[PDB]
Amino acid sequence: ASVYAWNRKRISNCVADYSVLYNSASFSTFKCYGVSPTKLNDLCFTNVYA
Amino acid sequence: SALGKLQDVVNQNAQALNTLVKQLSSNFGAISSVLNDILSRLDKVEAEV
Repeated sequence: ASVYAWNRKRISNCVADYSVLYNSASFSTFKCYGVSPTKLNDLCFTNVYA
Repeated sequence: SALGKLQDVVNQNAQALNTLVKQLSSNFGAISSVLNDILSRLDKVEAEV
């Protein structure tokens, strides 16, 4: 979407490696807040929204 | 109610311990009151603060 009208995707009932993401040279920025980017593989969440 | 001196000495020590325990629920400006949250969420370089 255009940024005035951003999509939200519910992510649920699934497993996620984040190292495939944070190891990639593609990301010109990858901030995390209240969690470490490296630590995401050691945690669970009720849902995630992208 | 005549033994209020002794019962108050028991009450003041109980209230001092119960206050000391309830202060473990306080954040003090950290991300959580529970130390196993901080150590399970953050890298050591971040968690140390």
